[PDB]
Amino acid sequence: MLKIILPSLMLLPLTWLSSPKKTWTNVTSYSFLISLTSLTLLWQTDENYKNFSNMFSSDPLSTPLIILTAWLLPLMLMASQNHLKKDNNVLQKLYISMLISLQILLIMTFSATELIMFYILFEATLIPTLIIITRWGNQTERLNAGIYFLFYTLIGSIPLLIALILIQNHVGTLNLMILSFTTHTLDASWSNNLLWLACMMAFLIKMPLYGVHLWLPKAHVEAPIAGSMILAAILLKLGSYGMIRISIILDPLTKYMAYPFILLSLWGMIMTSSICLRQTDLKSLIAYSSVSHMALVIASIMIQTPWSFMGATMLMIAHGLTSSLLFCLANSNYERIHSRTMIMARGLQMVFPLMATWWLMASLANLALPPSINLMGELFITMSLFSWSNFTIILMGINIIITGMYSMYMIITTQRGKLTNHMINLQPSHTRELTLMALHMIPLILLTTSPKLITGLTM
Amino acid sequence: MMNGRPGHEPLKFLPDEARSLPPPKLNDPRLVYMGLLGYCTGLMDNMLRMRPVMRAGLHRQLLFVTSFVFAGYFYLKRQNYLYAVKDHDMFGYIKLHPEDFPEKEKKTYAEILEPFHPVR
Amino acid sequence: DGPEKNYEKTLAILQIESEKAELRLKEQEVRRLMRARGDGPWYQFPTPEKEFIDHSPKATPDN
Amino acid sequence: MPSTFFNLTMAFSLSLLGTLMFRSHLMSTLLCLEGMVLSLFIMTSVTSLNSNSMSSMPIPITILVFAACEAAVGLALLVKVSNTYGTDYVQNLNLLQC
Amino acid sequence: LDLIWLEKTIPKSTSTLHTNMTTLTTNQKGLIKLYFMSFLINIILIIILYSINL
Amino acid sequence: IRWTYARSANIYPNFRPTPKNSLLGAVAGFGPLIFWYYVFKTDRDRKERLIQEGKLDRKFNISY
Amino acid sequence: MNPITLAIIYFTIFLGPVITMSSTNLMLMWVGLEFSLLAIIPMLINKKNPRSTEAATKYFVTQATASMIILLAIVLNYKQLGTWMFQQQTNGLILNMTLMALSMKLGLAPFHFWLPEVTQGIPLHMGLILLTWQKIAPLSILIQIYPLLNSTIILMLAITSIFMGAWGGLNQTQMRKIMAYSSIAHMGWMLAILPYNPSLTLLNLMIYIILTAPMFMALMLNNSMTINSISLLWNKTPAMLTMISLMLLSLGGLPPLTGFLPKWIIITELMKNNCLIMATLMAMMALLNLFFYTRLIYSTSLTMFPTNNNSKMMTHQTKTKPNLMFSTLAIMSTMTLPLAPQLIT
Amino acid sequence: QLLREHWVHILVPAGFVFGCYLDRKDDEKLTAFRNKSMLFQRELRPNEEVTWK
Amino acid sequence: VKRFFESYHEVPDGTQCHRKTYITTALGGICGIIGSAYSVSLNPADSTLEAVARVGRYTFTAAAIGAMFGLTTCVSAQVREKPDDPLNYFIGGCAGGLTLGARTHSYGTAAMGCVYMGTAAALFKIGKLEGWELFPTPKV
Ligand SMILES: CCCCCCCCCCCCCCCCCC(=O)OC[C@H](COP(=O)([O-])OCC[N+](C)(C)C)OC(=O)CCCCCCCCCCCCCCCCC
Ligand SMILES: CCCCCCCCCCCCCCCCCC(=O)OC[C@H](COP(=O)(O)OCCN)OC(=O)CCCCCCCCCCCCCCCCC
Ligand SMILES: CCCCCCCCCCCCCCCCCC(=O)OC[C@H](COP(=O)(O)OCCN)OC(=O)CCCCCCCCCCCCCCCCC
Repeated sequence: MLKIILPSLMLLPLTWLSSPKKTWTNVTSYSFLISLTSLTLLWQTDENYKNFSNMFSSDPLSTPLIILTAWLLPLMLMASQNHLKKDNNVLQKLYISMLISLQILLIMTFSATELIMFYILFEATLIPTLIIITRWGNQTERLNAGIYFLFYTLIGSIPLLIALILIQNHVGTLNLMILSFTTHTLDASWSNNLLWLACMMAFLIKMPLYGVHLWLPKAHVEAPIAGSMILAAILLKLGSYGMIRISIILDPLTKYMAYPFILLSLWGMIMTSSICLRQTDLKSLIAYSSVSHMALVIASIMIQTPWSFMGATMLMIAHGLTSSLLFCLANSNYERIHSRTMIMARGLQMVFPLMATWWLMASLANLALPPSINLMGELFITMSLFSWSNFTIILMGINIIITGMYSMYMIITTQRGKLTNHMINLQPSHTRELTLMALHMIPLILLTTSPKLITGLTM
Repeated sequence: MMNGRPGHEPLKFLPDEARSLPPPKLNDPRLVYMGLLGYCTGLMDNMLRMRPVMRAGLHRQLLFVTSFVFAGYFYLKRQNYLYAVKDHDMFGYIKLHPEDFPEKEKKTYAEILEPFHPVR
Repeated sequence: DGPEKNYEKTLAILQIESEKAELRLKEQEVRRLMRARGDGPWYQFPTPEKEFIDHSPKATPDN
Repeated sequence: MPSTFFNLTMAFSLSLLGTLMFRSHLMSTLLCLEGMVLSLFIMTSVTSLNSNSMSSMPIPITILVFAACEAAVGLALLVKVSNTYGTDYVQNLNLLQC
Repeated sequence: LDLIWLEKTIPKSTSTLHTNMTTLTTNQKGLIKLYFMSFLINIILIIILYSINL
Repeated sequence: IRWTYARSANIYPNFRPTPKNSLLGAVAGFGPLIFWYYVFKTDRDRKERLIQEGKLDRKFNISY
Repeated sequence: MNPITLAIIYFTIFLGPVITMSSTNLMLMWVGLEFSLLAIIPMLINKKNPRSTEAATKYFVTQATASMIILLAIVLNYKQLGTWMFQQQTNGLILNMTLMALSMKLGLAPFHFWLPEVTQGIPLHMGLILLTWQKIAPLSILIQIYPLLNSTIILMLAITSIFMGAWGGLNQTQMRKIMAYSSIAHMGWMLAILPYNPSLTLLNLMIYIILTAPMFMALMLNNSMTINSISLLWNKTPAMLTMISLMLLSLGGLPPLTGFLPKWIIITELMKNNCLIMATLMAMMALLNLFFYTRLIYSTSLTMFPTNNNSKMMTHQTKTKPNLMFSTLAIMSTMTLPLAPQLIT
Repeated sequence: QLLREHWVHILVPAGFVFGCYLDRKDDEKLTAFRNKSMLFQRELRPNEEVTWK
Repeated sequence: VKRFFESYHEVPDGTQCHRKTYITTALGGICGIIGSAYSVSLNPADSTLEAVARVGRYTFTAAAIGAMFGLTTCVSAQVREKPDDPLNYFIGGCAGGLTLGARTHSYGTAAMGCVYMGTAAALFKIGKLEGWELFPTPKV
């Protein structure tokens, strides 16, 4: 794991020592090489998990998240290159440093084998996202968005810290593999119910429920493109990863203690898809779509079926890729027009043909299309939920119908129709942003071609 | 909590029993990180005084790194002594009071009946 | 290298973590017993010193 | 001796109540402080004389020295307060609340 | 829901509670007579707590 | 711009709690949750009772 | 001033806590406390403004009353046992009076009301000297009587100090009052962990001191008094901003800054002693502390408040920042979390 | 120092080499149960020092 | 009064509702007296009559909160026959919060008091059920 962490650590001296005319080139190229290096722990021949160190470990669950983070860092650099062109060199290098530190801390978080170290790196990732959102956001409400994001996360995470220290004082180790082996059943008391709530609510805040979710649209609207990318593609999945990790020591009482959150997830995915239907902001629409998909992930992890876990992992990776792609496309239009109003730019398929192709493919990934890991994850989540109770299929069907409706509504209202001819400042395309869309979409095709990698722990 | 132990000479940084312990290898992550902190201290001092960040004050940066490594080495040796003597006192107390720390026999997974909770 | 290297490394890591957990529980029990009845090296609260008691004969015999 | 020590403890309690309950006069507060000091001196002297602790007999002299030092500092601060305002009123010195 | 009532329930109500409580806490005048009266009340409460718990 | 601002950032500054909207928010935020709670709870209790009494058989359900 | 009386006053300021922490007689601890108070008063009233006079008066009467209660406790102990130290079998009333009076010396709630008042209206270096150096001698006396303390009164004082400090720092806009309420909250944490581990309150005291020394140094550099005054720091000293933000986050207790370590280890020890309710409440109010720190960070670092015309002349001139003191303490107070087993003792 | 100028291109490769070295050092650090597992526990071969390095 | 607050728990819930209501009302009255003393010390009234009025108002408000809490908790334990259950204490704490809101004349204060005080009372019932040691003597 150190062979991946240390080059990413040395990215920062490269960033601060590179010439100002070569900084973006050097950091982007070496971060691509670091992702290529991070591809090496897919070499999983045996069923044994790759335990490199006494503190670092690999997993069929942790590996796709690490590879996605290492892949997404150069994509964030490419996306954030254009909107920092009229900026001080020190500020540009500081922004690149924030992105690189996010990548380092997230790789360490996913590869950490101890829950307390996972918590430390969890809040360590909480810091530079706040700095990015507040310092480089565009509108006034970035400060409110940062406050909401930070303190939703912290009020979630403090009972998680209390619960982790309780578990460490009880069993003596707080190591994931020792807990997984000598896990102990809980005697179903009110203290154990509160312990379950304390160790769940941090991750239930971090990936959005129907309740606490109000920080996500604010942060996504007010964040720059790299911040939206890192949030919607890694941090919600970080909450899901934490839930999958910590659910193993709560064996007997999850089967009744998970009831309110399953209902909250299903009805909330319906309501957030409805908001996507009647939403006037493109980034808000993508954010609420992310809430709906993560609600599906919450329901699968709560019902704790092998099909549910596999579908949860597939939906995690697929949703990260397609949400980053949608955010990048919306950011390209926003860099053209300097407004996120959805109804204002309408006939963009006329002037941007292949960007419209990327829009069409991104929306076909957003809805569940059967040659895609999106439909793979959503379909196996549906199968596990219907096994859990047959009446969940009604909520699933309503969610799928509204999902198709808001995705095709997005395509029709922002690409098709008569072109708003008054918008003179529609530059043709940047090879950079077309490359950005291609680097989002081609991994979706490859993971569709071989979905055994995205299958998680259970099979 | 360990200040009242027998043989505790007061305000002694490193007693002779610490001489029984292996010292840090002088290139271990604690001391390398201490040197890195000293280097970052020098760089931050240059940036705050509005000098070139690394081109200026090489003697200051050298003194910072050297002092951080020196103090970190001696403090690390003291902490190794403290942890070692804590483990020694704990093991001695265990050996002194065996009736309060029974060697509990665990049985195999063939007599214990763990309840099974199906996840239908 | 092969599956045996990762297998044995995992076994060594598990042994280290299990011994550390056992020692942490032992440390908790030892500290609790010592503070409950201070008889080991730890939690030795002080006491007025013997070496400042005057044992010389006094002006009054009844001392 | 226990009755007298109870009376001295109650005298200290009364002087403490006087110190805590202000009546418009920093000088009266300092007077209550020195009443507390006098009560402590009498308590220490009576205890040392009863226990024949001639080795601990310098303790009342030490507390008297440090008490007069603090009374000196309080009188100097009262002089500065009077130079600032001219009335020496604890309710008049109140402008640090904001 | 998402623009009125979840907002009114969790974050805005928490912020309103804490700003009301910080106004109530920092509503002090700079009168050391009042401060020492409060200190006397603290001493009385500590004495009563000792006499009750014992 | 005015339409977008009125639809987005003006609603909570111009929201006033009334008993009507309090009742509406309570029913719209809790009634579906309680309804689907009782639906799933009754269905799962019936399924668990059938499995425990043996009247429900999994014919070829191997992977759930 | 005058160098001779500067030497006398500063030596007595040093000598007070040294006598208190190195003396085994309660009387000599009390005369050390008296030394500290009487020596620090002329350093407080030095600018000879009405605010300085008021702050000196308030500080004097508060510390004099608290020291008189301390001396009452010492004399009552001497009456009961004949010794000059609370050995093991003293009266709980005597011990509770000692704790209450030392709490009023320290300045934690509900005895906290004078501390933002005194810290306001006093120059920044004297506020630093107060909020760091004056809190070691009463803490030394409290550590000396490590058992035989009332855990109930300790936990009540700790929880109310953390609550009131969080609320006060949330309300205040004056930087010195913000620092005073931060002091109240951190003293609440130290007092909370006091009866279970003296090492952890010593560690939290050291972390707090090395965290708020460079905060006061950075305030002292530009003589910044208010939130607006610290907000126009991007024009005055733009290199300060990252260290200011990191130290404010470390005071908030965010991982992976080393200010997370004292709260983390105190919560760990309280879990070991089964005080989950107190630990949870303390952690939530620490989140409130982090909120007012983060508002400060928004003002000074992550946004750029408007500046005025004369800051051009300020940029024309040259400055001076203390070597070996600011940068060293800032680095050791931000990036020393992986040395946590070495820091705990 | 014959090439000079853009010297910074060895920083990330140096970090990668050092990371591989640290992984090798951790493998040498663990070293327990070299052939002591119940699963493999094979003979040491006529010409072989250790099973894995 | 330590034996008084222990005599609160000498009988199980749903028994001696009058005794439990009286004990909780006394506890609330003590808390209101302490709070009123702090209020009239820190923020003085314009005259002694207003000070006495504020003390009486605060004491009666806290006594009403305690009385309604104890009464509703014991009534719930009576009407559904399971005393060791935290939902009775949650209902009672919500009733106490509603009493607070009625005294303060604010439905928002009523709702927030209901939620917070019900959570606190349920946590207290769980603590008394499963032996949570508030203010523990140092052991480790
Ligand atoms: C962001 C989400 C916030 C809301 C949900 C948070 C979780 C809700 C349920 C858990 C209770 C509250 C958190 C407790 C954390 C520790 C849990 C734990 O260790 O439990 C086992 C412990 C019990 O320890 P135990 O299990 O060792 O008990 C001994 C048991 N025997 C004897 C059988 C071995 O639970 C507690 O101690 C709970 C005490 C809580 C006291 C503080 C409550 C504060 C207020 C509650 C809400 C706080 C968050 C919201 C703040 C406001 C936000 C707007
Ligand atoms: C793992 C975590 C990932 C997280 C995100 C990572 C992003 C960065 C990625 C960097 C590169 C990693 C690539 C990972 C995928 C590799 C795909 C691959 O080569 O898979 C192997 C597969 C043959 O392997 P095999 O064992 O036969 O497959 C399983 C059979 N039991 O090979 C093949 O089958 C050949 C594949 C290449 C040949 C071209 C395929 C063209 C497919 C056209 C599809 C058209 C329809 C698309 C419809 C889309 C609708 C939305
Ligand atoms: C359905 C699910 C239910 C379960 C989950 C419940 C919990 C969900 C998570 C918590 C809720 C979100 C909290 C964070 C967001 C709210 C805070 C906020 O944004 O406050 C803003 C406001 C200041 O506004 P400002 O921007 O300064 O003003 C305009 C320009 N000056 O700020 C203020 O006015 C003051 C803000 C104070 C700081 C708030 C955050 C800290 C909260 C501490 C909690 C303490 C708990 C214990 C309390 C005592 C015991 C009851």
